[PDB]
Amino acid sequence: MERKHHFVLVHNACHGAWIWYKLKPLLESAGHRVTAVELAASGIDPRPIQAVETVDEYSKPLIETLKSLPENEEVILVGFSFGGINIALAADIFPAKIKVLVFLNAFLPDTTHVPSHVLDKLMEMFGGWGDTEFSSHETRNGTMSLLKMGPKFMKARLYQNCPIEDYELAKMLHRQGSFFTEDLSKKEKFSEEGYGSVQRVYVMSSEDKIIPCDFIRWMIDNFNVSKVYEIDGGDHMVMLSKPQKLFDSLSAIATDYMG
Amino acid sequence: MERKHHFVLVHNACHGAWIWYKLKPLLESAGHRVTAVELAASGIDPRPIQAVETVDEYSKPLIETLKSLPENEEVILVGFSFGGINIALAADIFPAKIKVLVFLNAFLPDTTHVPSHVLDKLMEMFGGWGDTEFSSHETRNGTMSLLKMGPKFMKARLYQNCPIEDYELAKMLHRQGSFFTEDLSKKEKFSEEGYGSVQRVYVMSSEDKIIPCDFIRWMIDNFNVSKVYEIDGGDHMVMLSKPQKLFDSLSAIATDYMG
Ligand SMILES: O=Cc1ccccc1
Ligand SMILES: O=Cc1ccccc1
Ligand SMILES: [Cl-]
Ligand SMILES: [Cl-]
Repeated sequence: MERKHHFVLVHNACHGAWIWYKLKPLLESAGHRVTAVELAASGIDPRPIQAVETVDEYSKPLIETLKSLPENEEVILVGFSFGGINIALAADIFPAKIKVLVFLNAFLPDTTHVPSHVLDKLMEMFGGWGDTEFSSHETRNGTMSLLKMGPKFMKARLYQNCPIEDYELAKMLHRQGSFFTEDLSKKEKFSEEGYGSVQRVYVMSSEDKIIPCDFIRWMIDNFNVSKVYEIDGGDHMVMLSKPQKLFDSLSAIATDYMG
Repeated sequence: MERKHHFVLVHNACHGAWIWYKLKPLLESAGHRVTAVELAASGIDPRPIQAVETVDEYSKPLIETLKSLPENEEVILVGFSFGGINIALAADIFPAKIKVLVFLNAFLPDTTHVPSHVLDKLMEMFGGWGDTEFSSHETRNGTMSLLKMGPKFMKARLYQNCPIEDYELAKMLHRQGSFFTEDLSKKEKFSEEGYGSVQRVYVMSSEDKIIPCDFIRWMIDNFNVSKVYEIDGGDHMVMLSKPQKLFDSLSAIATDYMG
């Protein structure tokens, strides 16, 4: 049989490691290892997002996961939505630990503009926040912008193709979060020698109603990838609406980086 | 159309509102209203269990839920496992807001012994805790016995008939909890005028490896219920392994307490 891989899965803002509950057993049934990280102030972490003030603090559990890998192990690192930013931060630290970066319906930052660039572009473009609640919290180093999705927003823009149970589950577990836009604006550019040296691919859902198909080409035009995979019928929450097709895409990717 | 009901669902220790993610849409599709309470330090509740030092504090979000209901509304109150204790505490405060208590694979306390009596009785003969981690936390209320389920124990004794996806979900969401057995053993006995006045039924799973049949019969013999319903093939986590059959049970209870 084929050599199997270790997939490290990184969830999106306002969510947690739970989002991967359908995909993880699919990958593990095929022989692969899976670590679903839980970011700071996310999921069941009993720390509020207000206490996490920086994207580096947010991302620490991911950093710790990579640091703990044995010597010479490499992983397929999958970042979902805001998780794109977390995986890029990690790739700037431990590029040699990452076989390939999988940007799943994700923000794909570049190594030219300030790290908030793609997030600022999406906020300018996006008009469907609906009943999302936006708020601020003042820290000793400035304003931190926060968000809590509304349930109408969730249903229309993230989960519209998911089973109703998955939506009910998300209603019971989503949390106030942040895209750390101010912090990321002040941070040093991602580097060519770290993040830009790592192999990367894009996996997009054909019915993503938060990260539109054109915005994805714009990002990939600003910063190219080796390959784009498309999941037919996926909503944004594609590991919930089309977990078997996502498994297919990640199995194709693993075959492409035969490790 | 038969008139519908408002179900209030109360989860077990070390879990949270999320466990009802399958049952809740089934009930709502049939026309009912459902409120899935998140107890203190449970699920995404921002407190650790160390900050929740008494069972009254633990139960506060259920008490608040009942307190907030409009005048003369009555609910079907469903307590799962340690949630039998919470719903009894609630019934002793707002008996007139409860149409019927539903003890689902639950501790059924009485009005003769201390409120810890049925827990103490199970704990003495419980069988293996496996890889469950026990710890203590000293407080101004005395010493709290904490536990955190281990994953082998969950698989073997709670989730054995559940889809692998639900088991993985639970691994990503379960938390350190407590059964508050010290606090319960010093609380005043549940009252005959409050708790004892409220209609009750018991719903049991046939394959619950935590709360076995003979123990349930002993509890009911100490404290009678109006009717018993059995879910054939259910594990302890019956909302996850047989949610349709749990729906059918609750639906039958709702027809029995019509009007
Ligand atoms: O995809 C993640 C996300 C989170 C909060 C709001 C919008 C999108
Ligand atoms: O039913 C809930 C429960 C939780 C921890 C251990 C045993 C049972
Ligand atoms: Cl996100
Ligand atoms: Cl319990």
